[PDB]
Amino acid sequence: NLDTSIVVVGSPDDLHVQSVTEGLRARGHEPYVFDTQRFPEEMTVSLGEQGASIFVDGQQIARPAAVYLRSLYQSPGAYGVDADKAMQDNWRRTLLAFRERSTLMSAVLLRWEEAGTAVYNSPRASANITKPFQLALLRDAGLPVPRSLWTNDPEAVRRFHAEVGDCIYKPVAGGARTRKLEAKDLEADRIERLSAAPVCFQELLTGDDVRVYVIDDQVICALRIVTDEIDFRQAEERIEAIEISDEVKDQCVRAAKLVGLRYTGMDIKAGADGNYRVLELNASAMFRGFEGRANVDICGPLCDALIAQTK
Amino acid sequence: NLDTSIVVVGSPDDLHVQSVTEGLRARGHEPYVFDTQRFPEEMTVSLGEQGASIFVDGQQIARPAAVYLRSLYDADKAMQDNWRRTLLAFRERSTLMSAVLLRWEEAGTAVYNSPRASANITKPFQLALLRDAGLPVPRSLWTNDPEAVRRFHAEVGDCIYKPVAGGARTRKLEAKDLEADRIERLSAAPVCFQELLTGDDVRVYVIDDQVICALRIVEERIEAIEISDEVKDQCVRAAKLVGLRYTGMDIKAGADGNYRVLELNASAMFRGFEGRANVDICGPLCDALIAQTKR
Amino acid sequence: LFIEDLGKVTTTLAIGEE
Ligand SMILES: Nc1ncnc2c1ncn2[C@@H]1O[C@H](COP(=O)(O)OP(=O)(O)O)[C@@H](O)[C@H]1O
Ligand SMILES: [Mg+2]
Ligand SMILES: [Mg+2]
Repeated sequence: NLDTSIVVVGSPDDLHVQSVTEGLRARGHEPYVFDTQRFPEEMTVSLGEQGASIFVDGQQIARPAAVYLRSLYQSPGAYGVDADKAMQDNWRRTLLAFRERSTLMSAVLLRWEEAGTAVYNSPRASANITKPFQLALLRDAGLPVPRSLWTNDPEAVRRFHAEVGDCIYKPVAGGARTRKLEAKDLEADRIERLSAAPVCFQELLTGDDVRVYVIDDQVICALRIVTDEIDFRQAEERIEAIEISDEVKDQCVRAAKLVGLRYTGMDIKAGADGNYRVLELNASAMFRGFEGRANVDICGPLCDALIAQTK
Repeated sequence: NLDTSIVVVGSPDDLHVQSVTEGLRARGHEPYVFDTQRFPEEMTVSLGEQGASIFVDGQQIARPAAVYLRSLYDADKAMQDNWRRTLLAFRERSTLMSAVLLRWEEAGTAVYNSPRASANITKPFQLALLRDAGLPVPRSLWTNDPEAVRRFHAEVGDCIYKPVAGGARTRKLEAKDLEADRIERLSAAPVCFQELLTGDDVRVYVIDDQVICALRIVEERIEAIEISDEVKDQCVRAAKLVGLRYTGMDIKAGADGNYRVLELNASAMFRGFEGRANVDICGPLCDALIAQTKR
Repeated sequence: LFIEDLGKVTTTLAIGEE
């Protein structure tokens, strides 16, 4: 007897899953929490040849009205996954198990989207999310992005640096903090380490990192993140809701539509000239710390957008 | 200086890349061989923010006319030491490569089997996509629920089990397998059950909305079997649903002489098929790759 | 790796919002 009009895909220990279950319970809708992490051992999934033939723990779930996709946990290296001991035992069968799970849950989510479920960030957007492709998709569509160079060739790095000036490097797909390109990094000894993996070099923008939240083609807020460095022993972070011009808004909405996102926390940043460049759009953006430090409500609009799909 | 009008993504050590290259070479079009197995340690690619700024080994390769995608992707020393890092490193490489491909596709390149198809290709969703669009598919059940498979058998009759994905011989579900002890093995080992079809395993190749051939795989001996225009229509439809440009499909016939689509493949092999039934697969493929250079 | 801190678990939430 469970209602599956709103499904929150994710583990119930994810603070953001909890936050949405609560934003939803307090508006009336109990949600169905779909934890893939317990698929083989503690969950039942059965799929029939018909896209409507979907049975989770015995109950049929043909078409939720809306899904909030926090994470499918496809990789053992994913955020909310403790797979360390299993990977230290056999990295091969664990990878196999995660791919085995992935194809089934992906099939569930794709069947749902086919049926008309409003998936708040459908996994199909993965293709447009690839950053070296995402930034070009935005650039050639008229949004400004940093002067970039994804590469494994040190000479390309040297010439891009001589073209641009101060530069940062950061991961191609993600997983580490961006850091200033220092002169030590251009010495042969370490710049030749690009043969192990490419990295992303970009023009060092000096302005303000602004996080813009977009839900269903509307900007919820725009939070300016400032690093307070008056005291070097307690460097803190001040986050402030700010007004952005309508031009900037419409550009963020366009970008969200280009990549294929419904709920997106995108990061932009201004150059020396005080004008924003798009840095990245996130497919399962977090919001809790921003809400807290900036005194805004992001979870509320998301829950309302989810509930508006049942109507 | 190279042509880069037609790009073959794959290793030179691969027989298919070889056939396709040799066949292309013969036809007059020398291709480029993006041997992405060399990517980090040997070759170099550089991407700029402008989709055209794609530089492989120093030579700009924006917008090829057509791409044949075969393959894109030793680690035990590294994963047993740091698996999180090694997985992340491989993700960095694959991200750069997948991008090159996606950039080409956005710019106009007819990629023969674009990676975007992977979404539509996930089988427990692929067969639902085929069915829900009116195509004949076998009754199927993906499950880890033993009660579900007991009723699926009871409803469809004798049936088979094929792996959830990948490679293992299709086997017949026998009554001995339905006992508590034997059936409970799927409590954590999901496989795909399907109504047992009795007709011939027939493989059909589709390129640009046209069937090329069909061979009854009956030492195994496979031979060409012409089929109705109806099933051909159904085949090209299925390939246009999944979003493939060159596909090698498996279809099987029921007892009533009607065919059911079993599976389309992201990049099907053809060397061990055109050398056992005497038809030409690589030829029409190269013809299509060249034909795009006029669009 | 050039960015030596990729696989450092210091999971690090640098990949959280992905
Ligand atoms: N070109 C750039 N110039 C200056 N700062 C940058 C640049 N790119 C990224 N950053 C800074 O690094 C942080 C992370 O960048 P981002 O592109 O969001 O990477 P990720 O999504 O992997 O964390 C951002 O908050 C931004 O402040
Ligand atoms: Mg970011
Ligand atoms: Mg990110």
